[PDB]
Amino acid sequence: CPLMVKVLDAVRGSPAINVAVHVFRKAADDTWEPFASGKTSESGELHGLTTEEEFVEGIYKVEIDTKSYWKALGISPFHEHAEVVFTSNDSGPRRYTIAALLSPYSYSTTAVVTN
Amino acid sequence: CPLMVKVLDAVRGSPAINVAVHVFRKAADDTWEPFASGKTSESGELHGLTTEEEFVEGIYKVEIDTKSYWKALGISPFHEHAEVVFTSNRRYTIAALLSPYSYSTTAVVTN
Amino acid sequence: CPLMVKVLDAVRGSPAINVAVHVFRKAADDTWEPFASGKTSESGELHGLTTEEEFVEGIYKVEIDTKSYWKALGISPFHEHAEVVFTSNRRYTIAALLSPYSYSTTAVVTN
Amino acid sequence: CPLMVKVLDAVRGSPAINVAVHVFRKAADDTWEPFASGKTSESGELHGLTTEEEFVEGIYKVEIDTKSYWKALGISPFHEHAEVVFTSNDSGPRRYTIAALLSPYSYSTTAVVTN
Ligand SMILES: O=C(O)c1cc(-c2ccc(F)cc2F)ccc1O
Ligand SMILES: O=C(O)c1cc(-c2ccc(F)cc2F)ccc1O
Ligand SMILES: O=C(O)c1cc(-c2ccc(F)cc2F)ccc1O
Repeated sequence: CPLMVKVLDAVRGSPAINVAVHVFRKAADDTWEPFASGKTSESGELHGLTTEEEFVEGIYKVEIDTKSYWKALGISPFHEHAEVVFTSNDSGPRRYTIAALLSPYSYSTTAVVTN
Repeated sequence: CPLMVKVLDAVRGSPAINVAVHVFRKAADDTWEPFASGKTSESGELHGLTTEEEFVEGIYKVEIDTKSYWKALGISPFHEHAEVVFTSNRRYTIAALLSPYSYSTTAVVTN
Repeated sequence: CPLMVKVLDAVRGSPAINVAVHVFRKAADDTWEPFASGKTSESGELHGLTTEEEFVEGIYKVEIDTKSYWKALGISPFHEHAEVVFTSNRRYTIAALLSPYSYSTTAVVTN
Repeated sequence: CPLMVKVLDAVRGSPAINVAVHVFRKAADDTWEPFASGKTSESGELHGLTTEEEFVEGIYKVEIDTKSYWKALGISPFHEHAEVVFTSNDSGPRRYTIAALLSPYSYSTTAVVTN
């Protein structure tokens, strides 16, 4: 699988468990087409979103539902969600890990792109 | 004004200068309507995006055009942009820290 | 002055207020000699740590007392402090963003 | 092993490979005693630093040699290194992952403490 998503919690120092993640791909008319979704495991990781076959070059949006994560913990968050938007490229390395570190009023996201 | 945007370059340790920023507000038909736009100054700050009268309650999206920033500096980054989405109901400062394959964003909300 | 320290609270989305900061400078016998100290104001800023005359070349350590900050707010954090170590040879702004189990730190260096 | 260290590179979007990591523990006289060391693998991770037997409660410093990492890539860095200082606690969870995301003038560090 060429796309993995991992989410961590900076308040409790733990994986962010059961976080909904929605992936979209930009359609030719510039709207966002649903592409894949899931929820992070107990390790904070979401595997198996897609296959090499279906992960063609294009612009993708990964939406991490941070607001519902914080509310389910009883914590008031700022953002509606975390959005990661990128163009995949076949010339570059094969595997994309999208990682997000969450705080209630802040988040960081990084791409680890490897083979 | 009630909404300010600050952008820093983590590779250079400098303000991110000339960064375009587009603000959208979700419309009654839940599409993104253009709201305001501008670009950061030499301090990395974007002031005067809006007014207290116009910054009404709603769901806002601050799009920071990071890809155009890095490309103007001769670099091919990972992200298309950095999108900060929040509901407003007060001064908001939206801060972002940029690296070619990473960004961090924080909200500082005061009165 | 040539050295300023800014601290933000990522849980609250606010300046980190009353944060103690101790600056050290490596001595000729490579131990850490105390250099200056202070604490952040209501803006989360610490101005006036030193002067251009006293901020000579050297290896500096800015210790931000994050543990005491979180504990004063009733919270048990992970880190003892946040230590920023750098060589100087110009205004340095040392910025830190704090969560109970995480911190980020950036250097903004200008003239 | 109760202590793992992982390092990522935010400029290239990759693991930070071959980064020297030194761990110290505070001695009774308040000096830092060498405790363990290694270099990150090709996955950016450093396993096997210590055992449960030797990782007693105490104050530990993890020093990540970021400056040598950036210089070996030909990139001018700001910090001498990244320091993570914490008190381990036996009552809390069993495993400590110390993770650091590196940029030349910035770094982030987080603790993932699990079982
Ligand atoms: O920007 C981010 O998402 C980020 C991520 C990490 C991180 C990455 C991978 C991992 F297994 C653990 C981490 F803490 C550490 C710091 C950080 O800022
Ligand atoms: O999330 C962010 O936007 C962020 C911002 C800063 C930062 C903000 C303002 C400033 F003058 C200097 C900084 F390093 C530092 C770290 C960081 O993560
Ligand atoms: O590394 C940091 O210290 C850092 C700092 C900021 C930040 C700095 C200054 C400010 F006025 C607001 C901020 F969110 C935002 C993100 C960040 O990582």
